[PDB]
Amino acid sequence: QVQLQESGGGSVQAGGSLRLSCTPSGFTVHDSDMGWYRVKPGNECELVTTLFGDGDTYYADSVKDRFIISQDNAKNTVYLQMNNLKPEDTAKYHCVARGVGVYGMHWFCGEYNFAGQGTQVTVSS
Amino acid sequence: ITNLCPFGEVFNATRFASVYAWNRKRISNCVADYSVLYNSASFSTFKCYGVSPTKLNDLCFTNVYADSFVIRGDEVRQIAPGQTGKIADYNYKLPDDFTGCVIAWNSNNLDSKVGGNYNYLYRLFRKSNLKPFERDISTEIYQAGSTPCNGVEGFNCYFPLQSYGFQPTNGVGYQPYRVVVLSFELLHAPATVCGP
Ligand SMILES: *[C@@H]1O[C@H](CO)[C@@H](O)[C@H](O)[C@H]1NC(C)=O
Ligand code: NA
Repeated sequence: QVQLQESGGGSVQAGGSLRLSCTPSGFTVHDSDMGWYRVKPGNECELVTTLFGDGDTYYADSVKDRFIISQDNAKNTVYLQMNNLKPEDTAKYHCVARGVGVYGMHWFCGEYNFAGQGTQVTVSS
Repeated sequence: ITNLCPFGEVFNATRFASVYAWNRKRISNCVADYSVLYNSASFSTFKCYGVSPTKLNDLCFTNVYADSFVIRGDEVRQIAPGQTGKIADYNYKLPDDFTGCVIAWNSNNLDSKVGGNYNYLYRLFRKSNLKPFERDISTEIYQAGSTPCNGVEGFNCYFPLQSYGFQPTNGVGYQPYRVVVLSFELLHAPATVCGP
C-alpha cells in the first residue's frame, strides 16, 4: 500500500503562519523529489515548491522567501513552513512525490506526480 | 540509392524516447554523409568502435540502425562496450564487440523545465541484466523480498521505473543528454546504405 499522511492545514488570519507535514507510508522521502502543489479557487493547479535530489529548491515566484520546504530523512517527513500568509494563498495544498517512482505511475495537475487527499488552507481578511 | 538518408528526423526530433523504451529507426536505401555529422561541432560525444569515422563515407552496409533516447550526462559513459551501471544493466546494453558509433549532446535547453521535467524515465529494478540490444517495456511490480506483491506497490514491492528530475540548474552530470547510437549491419545480402 502507498499513501501520503498530510497534516497542519486549516484556517488562519492574514499575516499568520502554518506548517504542513507530509510523511509517506510504504515508501520514503528519499525515493523521489518531494514537493507541494496547490489547487486555488477555480480548480487552478500551481506547483508551489520542490526539494530536488541535489538539495536545490524550486519556489513559485509568489511564495518565495515566505514559504520554506525542508526535509528530515530520519523522520521520513517533508515540511512546508508557510509564513506571512495572504488571502490569495487560500487553496487545497497537496504534498506530492514528483514524477514516477517505486510508488507507481500516477498523475496530478496534468503531470507525473503522486498525490493524496491534501490539506485545505483558508486565509481570512 | 539516390535519396539522402533521413537522419534529420532522428537527430532533430522534438521529443526523444525514455531510455527504458529506447527508439530504433531502420535506415536503408540511401546515401549518408557521415563526415558531415562527425565534423559537426554539434556533438560532445562521437565515439566509434570497429569502424573509423573518417572512413565511414567509403563503406556500404545492408542496414543501419539509429537508436535514440535521453539519459543523464554522467551516464553517457555507460553507452559503450564493457560497461556496468543501471543504464547498461537495465535499460540499453551495447555488446562487447559493438561495431558502430555513439553520439551525444547536452539537451538541457529542450528537456529541462522550471520546476523539473519528470517525463523521462529509466528502469531502476530488474531481476537480471539486459542482453545486448534488448528492449524491456514491461511494468510488473518488482518483488524485492520474499512476500508477493499482488499488483500493489508497497514495502519491498516496487514499481520498476523511475523519473529523472531534469531542472535547468542541475549540475552538468545531472543534465539531460540526447543520444543516437548508429549500428552497422553487413549480411550476405545486397547493401543499401552507402557513403558518398
Ligand atoms: C538538425 O538541424 C540542424 C539545424 O538546422 C541542422 O544543421 C542539422 O544538420 C540537422 N541534423 C541532421 C542529422 O540532419
Ligand atoms: Na527526495
